[PDB]
Amino acid sequence: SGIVQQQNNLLRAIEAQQHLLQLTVWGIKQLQARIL
Amino acid sequence: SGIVQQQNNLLRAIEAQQHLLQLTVWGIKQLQARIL
Amino acid sequence: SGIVQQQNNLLRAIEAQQHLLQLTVWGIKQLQARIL
Amino acid sequence: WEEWDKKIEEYTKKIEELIKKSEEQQKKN
Amino acid sequence: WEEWDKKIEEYTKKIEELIKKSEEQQKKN
Amino acid sequence: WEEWDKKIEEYTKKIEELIKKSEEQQKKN
Repeated sequence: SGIVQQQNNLLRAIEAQQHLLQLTVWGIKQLQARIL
Repeated sequence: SGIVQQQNNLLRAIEAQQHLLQLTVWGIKQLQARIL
Repeated sequence: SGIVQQQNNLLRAIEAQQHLLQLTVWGIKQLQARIL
Repeated sequence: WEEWDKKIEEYTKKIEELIKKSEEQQKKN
Repeated sequence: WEEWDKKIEEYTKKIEELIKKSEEQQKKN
Repeated sequence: WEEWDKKIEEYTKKIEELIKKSEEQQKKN
């Protein structure tokens, strides 16, 4: 559905990658705290 | 090469960031398993 | 401000996600080194 | 960590689906 | 690790703001 | 962990190149 649909496609991909990113941050903080 | 080329540019950046994201997930899982 | 503005919006989001990604890489490397 | 595993899997499949969808939209353009 | 915490927070708020901004631009389009 | 290091470096340079490329395309637009 054109360039406009592809822009919504990419925004949704970025938003979901951000959820993944915050999960990886959470995990790193959990582990750092246990080690240090 | 216009808006269409820039959309392919951004999709490729997102896709490669996803490969990085899955590598960081792998590392966190490796470490969590060893600690816990 | 149209499709062109939305493309700059998304490029900036990707770039900032990349900074986050490199911070999560740094943390994983710090932790791996201490454990192993 | 259980909820972490479930959300990682949830968002990974969501992102993979969005990337495929975008690839199909890109080849059309 | 202190600087890691500060940059994580800095870039997280920058990304969140960019995603909101893009969502408002998308609904217009 | 060796392969992890090599792929991290591979995809980091790929992403950096794509972001620069996109920045040059954006200033044109």
